[PDB]
Amino acid sequence: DDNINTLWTGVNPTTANCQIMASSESNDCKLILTLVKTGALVTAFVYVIGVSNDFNMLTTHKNINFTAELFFDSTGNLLTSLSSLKTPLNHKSGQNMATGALTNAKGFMPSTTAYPFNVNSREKENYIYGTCYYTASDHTAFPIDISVMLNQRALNNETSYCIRVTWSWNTGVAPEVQTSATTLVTSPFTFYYIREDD
Amino acid sequence: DDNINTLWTGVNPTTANCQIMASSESNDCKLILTLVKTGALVTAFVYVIGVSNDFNMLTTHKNINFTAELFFDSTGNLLTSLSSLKTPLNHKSGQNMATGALTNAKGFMPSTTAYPFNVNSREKENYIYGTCYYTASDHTAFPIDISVMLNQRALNNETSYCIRVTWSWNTGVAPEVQTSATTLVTSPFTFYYIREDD
Amino acid sequence: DDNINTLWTGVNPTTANCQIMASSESNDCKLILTLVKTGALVTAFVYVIGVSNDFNMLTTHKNINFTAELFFDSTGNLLTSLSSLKTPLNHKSGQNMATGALTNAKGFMPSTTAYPFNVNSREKENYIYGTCYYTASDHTAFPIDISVMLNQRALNNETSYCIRVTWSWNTGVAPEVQTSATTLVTSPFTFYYIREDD
Amino acid sequence: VLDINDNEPVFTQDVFVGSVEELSAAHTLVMKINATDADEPNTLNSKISYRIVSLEPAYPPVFYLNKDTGEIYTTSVTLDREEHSSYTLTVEARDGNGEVTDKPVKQAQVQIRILDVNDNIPVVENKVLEGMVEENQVNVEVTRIKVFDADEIGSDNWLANFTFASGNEGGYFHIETDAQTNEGIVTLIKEVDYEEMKNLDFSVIVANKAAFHKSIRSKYKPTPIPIKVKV
Amino acid sequence: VLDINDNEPVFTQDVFVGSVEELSAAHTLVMKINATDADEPNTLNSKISYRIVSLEPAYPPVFYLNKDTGEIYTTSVTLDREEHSSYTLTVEARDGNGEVTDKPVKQAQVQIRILDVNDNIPVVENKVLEGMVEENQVNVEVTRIKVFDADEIGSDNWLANFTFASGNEGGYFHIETDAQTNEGIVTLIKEVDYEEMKNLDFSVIVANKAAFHKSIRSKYKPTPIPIKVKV
Repeated sequence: DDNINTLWTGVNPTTANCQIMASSESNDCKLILTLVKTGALVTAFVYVIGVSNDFNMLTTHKNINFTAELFFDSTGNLLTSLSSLKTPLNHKSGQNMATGALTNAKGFMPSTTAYPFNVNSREKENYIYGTCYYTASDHTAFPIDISVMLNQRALNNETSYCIRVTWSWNTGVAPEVQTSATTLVTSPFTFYYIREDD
Repeated sequence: DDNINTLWTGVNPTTANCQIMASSESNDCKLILTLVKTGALVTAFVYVIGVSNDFNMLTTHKNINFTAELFFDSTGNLLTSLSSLKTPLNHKSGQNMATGALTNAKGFMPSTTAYPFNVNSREKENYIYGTCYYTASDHTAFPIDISVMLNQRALNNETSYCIRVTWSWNTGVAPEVQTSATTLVTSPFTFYYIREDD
Repeated sequence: DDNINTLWTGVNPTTANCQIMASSESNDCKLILTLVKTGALVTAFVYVIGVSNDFNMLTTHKNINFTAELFFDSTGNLLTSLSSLKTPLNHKSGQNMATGALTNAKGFMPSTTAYPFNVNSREKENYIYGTCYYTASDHTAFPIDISVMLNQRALNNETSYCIRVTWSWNTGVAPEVQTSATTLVTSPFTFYYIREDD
Repeated sequence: VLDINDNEPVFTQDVFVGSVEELSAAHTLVMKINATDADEPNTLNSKISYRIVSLEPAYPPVFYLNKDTGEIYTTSVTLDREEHSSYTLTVEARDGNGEVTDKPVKQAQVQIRILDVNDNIPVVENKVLEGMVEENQVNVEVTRIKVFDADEIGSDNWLANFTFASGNEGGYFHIETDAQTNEGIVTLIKEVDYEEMKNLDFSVIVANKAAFHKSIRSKYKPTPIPIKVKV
Repeated sequence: VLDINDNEPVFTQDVFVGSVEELSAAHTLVMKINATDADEPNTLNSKISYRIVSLEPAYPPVFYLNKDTGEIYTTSVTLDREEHSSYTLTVEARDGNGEVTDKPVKQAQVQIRILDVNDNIPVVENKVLEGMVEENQVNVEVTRIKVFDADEIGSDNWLANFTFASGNEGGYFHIETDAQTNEGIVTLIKEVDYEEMKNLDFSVIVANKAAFHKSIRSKYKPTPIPIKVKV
């Protein structure tokens, strides 16, 4: 089965499943994530879609920095109370999340051998960088710097794997104005990491 | 079979299979495209090879903008009369296109749920950006901006999926001169999208 | 088996397996490489970890240019005496290299049809470019330009496939000073190529 | 009366005018060259084979004429208005089935103006800038910023919109832009005692009055211009 | 006669000269240091253990000497000619099986010049530029553009090639380049009535006479220099 090789948020969820900003009292954006087992790597495919007006208002400022925390247990299941994404990942059922349990969720995780916790001599291996874009309302692409950070922190003894994705820009002008700000949609971003054993 | 996971133009076709420029009366370049089903994503792998002298003459100018249209029917088969690529895609048979029909060609398409047609509130999700390069005759890499555009247009009721790839540069000097212009070969470009169901 | 789809150096080898600089009398760095068969492509995943003090001293200069040569025989097995990496690749066994022989190693190679040897009319197809980063000791990312070069040279009649990866930067300041230089770790880099038949 | 090559394809008008915009993509329609047949339709004389004779700025093969319909397009060579503001295209439509001989046939004239887009960032020419104020000074235009935009002098792609990056918190100054020269005329609205021996240091961000285009937005990184005003 | 350590490895010549090019990749051959044995070959004295003693510009470990063959290479630390134009390498080849004692052995001298490549873009030093013309004025050199390239003064990587971005459509001016100072000497070929009160505004793109290198081509974005000539 090629459905169990993918762990992902759904395609266009009917409601917002992520709470990026702590100022938001509920979920304020749609987070689209996709993890695909590529041999010994994971092809990780992530972008966000803004939902709440405060979240979509971000395009009107010039210095934006928002991050998504994904904390995972010892089995690979998402810790929803601590993570930015408040809806657990699942396998592939068409364009939708599956409904059952997770079959070898631990294989999707960033490996601790490649990415250790709290090893200062091996600090630099946990960092992944890249760039996505934001298409403006006049079809202008604004590059957004992405920093991906693997297995840095355990907030408790429960957290075993950590993925931090941080979008940020420092542009010259704001991408939009208050009247033209419609939705914050980032272009998709793809990165890889060495995955943990099954 | 791992051959049916790939939909692609052949490797180095014996003749030009694409007509990028409308000024050309026949096919003027070789278009190399490869679509690989990666779980719920498609790893799309595209670049062009110039054939005609007018097409290869493009490297001598500073403001170049050429695009490839790929229109696909409801089943995923290429509409050759409307598309830039005039030879339909097929599965993998060594370094060559297969000869039979297409087995689940619809699974390779950019999904309409992720990429809808004519939804202005969801306009920004159809855009994918990136960069390829052109190695000059003195082994200088000139970055070429690529914009990929998914499911924008149906030229008739027949077209169900659309992929537009646009290469463009605005450099300071031309990459070549008239004597040194040999061939327009772009470095390969890889992008992903959420694929349509089978 | 999904283990045989990956050809790779191990994760964090216990000793240095690569001799990048010719001035080094022994292996001076850890080279991490991963080749994954992605349909008709290979997802190639490479970065280096500095080991020797002379190698880690490179971060204190502003103009750095080091390269890794990978030469492969007619069957795909690494020629260790000629290559930078002195330990042959193998399949996946957890976080470690496998111990047996290689099952269809030739399928991982850069294809000669797409990437020919000594064809001047088709010179530009052998070049692949990109960018990785070096996280500084103060968590500053310094972009490193990468040039990947496929099937250029046969040093003898034995070499059938060649992969050259070259890291290089020309920064304004050195990333580190002599006291702050700890380890040269590059961020991972991912590129694709059309693979040779099995 | 047969459809022999006995007459000419009658044009609509001799000096055609049309327009297309700077930095347009390939295969963008510029005009449809209107012409008619003085013989019967659906004949060889109805086959009006339009034919470009001379680009007068001939060097780049920018425009493409569709010989079947007369539609004029733009090729993959992208227009840059700041090197060729206008194109003259001596076209010459020919009847018959395409016989290219020295039988003289009607020549039209096609004049194409290219419409400028704001694909250039204004640049501050001077690098040291300084002003002087005394007691009870108001409505003083002490310094003018010289900017240089390349987008069609007189247009909103060319006028400079100035804004204060920092330093004008009390509302001391207010910048007006001259349109005859595109100058950075500052003014003075608040009076400062020169015996206070203070400073009125500030900086300006310069941009065009119209918004920038596709390719230079997201690359526009404005560095402030440190104008120093000694008191 | 045995192969005891009784003599010295005879060199070819004392002050060696060679050359290597700027921005070369790692492990590029610079020379092969020629030396011979005064004892029998295939012995311990035939083991000519070449040994660098002193880089005189010692700070970057740029060159690598192969102690078996005497071949001198370039390390992963890339040469930049504009900070060290030449290197002096006091080498000292030693016979025997590598015994490093205070027995004095022959010292050679290796002088290495680095060959400049055009890895620097010329920059226009002045920022406001202006010229003046009157009636019947021709062959006037009214303004000179000061440029500044860093690539080996006197070379074609350093001379400036000027070209007109815009404004010189009638063929008014023609720029010649001085080689003694690398100046932008313009000239005047067309006569303009000053009582016409017109303008001769134009702009210049500056570049080196030789083509740019690998790393600064595709990053060379020339902004025109708005030279204003009042009539």
